Amino acid sequence: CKGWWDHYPC
Amino acid sequence: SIPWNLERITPPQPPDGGSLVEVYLLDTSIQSDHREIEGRVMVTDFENVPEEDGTRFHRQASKCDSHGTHLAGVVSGRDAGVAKGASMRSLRVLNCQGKGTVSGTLIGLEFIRKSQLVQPVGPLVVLLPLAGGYSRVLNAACQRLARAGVVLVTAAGNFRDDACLYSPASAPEVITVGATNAQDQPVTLGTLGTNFGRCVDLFAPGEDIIGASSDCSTCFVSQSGTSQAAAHVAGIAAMMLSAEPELTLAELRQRLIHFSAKDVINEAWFPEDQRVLTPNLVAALPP
Amino acid sequence: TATFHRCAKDPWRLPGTYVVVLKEETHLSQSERTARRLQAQAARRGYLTKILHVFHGLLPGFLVKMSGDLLELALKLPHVDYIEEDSSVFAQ
Repeated sequence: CKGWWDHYPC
Repeated sequence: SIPWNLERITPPQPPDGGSLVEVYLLDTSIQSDHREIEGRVMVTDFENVPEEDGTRFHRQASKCDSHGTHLAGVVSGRDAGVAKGASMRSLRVLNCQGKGTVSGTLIGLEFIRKSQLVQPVGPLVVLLPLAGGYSRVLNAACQRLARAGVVLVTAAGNFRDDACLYSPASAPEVITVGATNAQDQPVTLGTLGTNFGRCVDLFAPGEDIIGASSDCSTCFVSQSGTSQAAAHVAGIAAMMLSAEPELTLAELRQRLIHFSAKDVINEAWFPEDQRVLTPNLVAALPP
Repeated sequence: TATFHRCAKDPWRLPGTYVVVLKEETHLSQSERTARRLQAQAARRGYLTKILHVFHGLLPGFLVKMSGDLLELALKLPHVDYIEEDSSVFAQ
């Protein structure tokens, strides 16, 4: 996973 | 690390999977220049949507594109997609509030068949991440497109109810997909959650799914729903059809069941009489 | 034998627009003629109609904006299989 990111989290 | 859902569909990362298949998406508008899907999604000229509710509605692209952009990413996204080689074509049948009509969806399904007849390519997969009440005409149009050789995948519906009361979920020829979470249990969505019953073919990851966010060209956000689950199955079907392009619809359905993880869902979540009717299958890629 | 159908979820119905579905092998020329015949019969009763789309390729038929008062008349048109009132679909 839950969330929001300004780039690919993984 | 990898998103939980992509690990879940991997038997216990193909870089160009599904390249022989074209996936049509009937949904909201999409942010076609988002880095996750740029070049992989072709925006058709098709648009048939109802007016938004409320006379002071503000049509902001980032909000209008949210649903469709995320689902295009789940299917073919560069970083977080299932079938990274699959081409997509988008049709707009849902407005900025995610609402459409049966008639607009019918005209969209006809546009897909017309496009195919004019310029045929490889096997086609049609993703319908939407639902309305039981519709004789929508089920009929879906049955005719499936009989014409096109593979259709739809969301089971997010009403914690029998999928047979909704369309296109209730069409037998369409692959109908319910949603499961990281614990392989049926997804809860507010006071409702995934649909179930004999009209559901299988389940797939549908909670906290990382995918393209239309807030910015490199942004990602987690979303939940049977739309996300159906997008996983459209991706897996694109991969299976690209590996074995001569598969008929019946054979593809057999492959999806065969490679699914079995008996991992706790049937106690479903109402008592629906436990024997709901297939205990969670989709997965072949090894 | 032609029947009328409308959404069981009453708040999801979209009255005033109907999908007229013709029999399986009905040709596009026959669909267009049937739509024009409906507009003419409706006009004789004082009603306006608008043909929004003529279907061909999967299901023959047409999408018409008209008063539901004309449904008894429309179900008697040549080649009609069934008529369905339009209804909403939602992102899942």
